[PDB]
Amino acid sequence: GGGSVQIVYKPVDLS
Amino acid sequence: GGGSVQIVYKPVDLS
Amino acid sequence: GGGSVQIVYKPVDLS
Amino acid sequence: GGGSVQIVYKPVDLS
Amino acid sequence: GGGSVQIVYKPVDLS
Amino acid sequence: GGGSVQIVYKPVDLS
Amino acid sequence: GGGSVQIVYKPVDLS
Amino acid sequence: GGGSVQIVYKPVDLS
Amino acid sequence: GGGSVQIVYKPVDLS
Amino acid sequence: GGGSVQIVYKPVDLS
Amino acid sequence: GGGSVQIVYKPVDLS
Amino acid sequence: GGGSVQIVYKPVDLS
Amino acid sequence: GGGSVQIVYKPVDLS
Amino acid sequence: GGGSVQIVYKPVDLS
Amino acid sequence: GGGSVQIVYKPVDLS
Amino acid sequence: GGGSVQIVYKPVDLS
Repeated sequence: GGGSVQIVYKPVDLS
Repeated sequence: GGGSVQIVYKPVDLS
Repeated sequence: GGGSVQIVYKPVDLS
Repeated sequence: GGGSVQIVYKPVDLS
Repeated sequence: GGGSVQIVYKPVDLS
Repeated sequence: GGGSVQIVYKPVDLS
Repeated sequence: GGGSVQIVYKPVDLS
Repeated sequence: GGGSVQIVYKPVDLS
Repeated sequence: GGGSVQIVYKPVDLS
Repeated sequence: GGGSVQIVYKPVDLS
Repeated sequence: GGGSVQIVYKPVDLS
Repeated sequence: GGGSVQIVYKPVDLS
Repeated sequence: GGGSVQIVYKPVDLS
Repeated sequence: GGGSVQIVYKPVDLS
Repeated sequence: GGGSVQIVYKPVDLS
Repeated sequence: GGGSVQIVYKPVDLS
């Protein structure tokens, strides 16, 4: 098994 | 198995 | 097997 | 097992 | 603008 | 604008 | 098990 | 601009 | 178990 | 501008 | 068990 | 500009 | 400029 | 236990 | 410029 | 200039 990449991406735009 | 990429992408737009 | 890409994409638009 | 990369990315834009 | 995800995925099988 | 996902996917099979 | 990299990344832009 | 994720993913399977 | 790298990265931009 | 994440991921599987 | 590296990185830009 | 994260990830599996 | 994080991650699994 | 490294890094840039 | 973090992480697993 | 942090991390697991 060649490993793992996990990404949680949650940009928030205000005003 | 050549590895793995997982992405959770949840942009939120407010006002 | 050449690995894997998994994406969950859930944009939310508010007000 | 080829290790693991985990990223939480939450940019915030204000005013 | 809720950001961007860009992915280049080029699996190679040899021999 | 709910962001953007862009993927370039080019698997190669040799020999 | 080849270890682990964990990143929490939260840039803040104000005014 | 809500930031950016860029990924280059090039798994190689040999012999 | 090949150890562990943990990073908290929170850059802040003012004025 | 909410920063940037760049990843180069190149697992190699041998014998 | 190969230990641990923990980093808290919080650069501040003013004026 | 909210900084930058760069990762080079190259797991190797042998025998 | 909000600084920089650079990581080179190369786990090696043998025998 | 292979020990521990902990780093708190907070550069502040003024004028 | 808010400084810099550079990490070279190379865990090795034997026998 | 906000300085620099450089880390070389090479844990070795045997028997």
